[PDB]
Amino acid sequence: AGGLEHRQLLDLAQKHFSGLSGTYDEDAVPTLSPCRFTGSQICHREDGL
Amino acid sequence: GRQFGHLTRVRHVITYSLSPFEQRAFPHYFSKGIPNVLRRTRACILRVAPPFVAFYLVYTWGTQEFEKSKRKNPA
Repeated sequence: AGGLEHRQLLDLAQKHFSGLSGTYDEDAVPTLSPCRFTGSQICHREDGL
Repeated sequence: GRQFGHLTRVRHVITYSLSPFEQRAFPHYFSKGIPNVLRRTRACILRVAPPFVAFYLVYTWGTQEFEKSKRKNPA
């Protein structure tokens, strides 16, 4: 973001980020599972504060 | 009277709690409940039972005597 043409940014990406791993990753993708929300309570009692 | 926030001093104690709609109100009611009742009665029976057994023996003897003390003898 700033004073820069998008053409320039794409040229540099294809130059310096071409060595990245391809689209396939040998079947080991992180798939975020849903996260259970729990109605609950935690109290850290510290009367010195 | 006494209020919350003026009772006593506590430090370094953490309490974890779960909502009552997230857990069961009768969890292992018979699985863990009965063995706990056995432990509780076992632990106190020797302190409670003897005096009430002692009462039972006096109660049966006293009535047994009275119930027949007014029977007649040949003399």
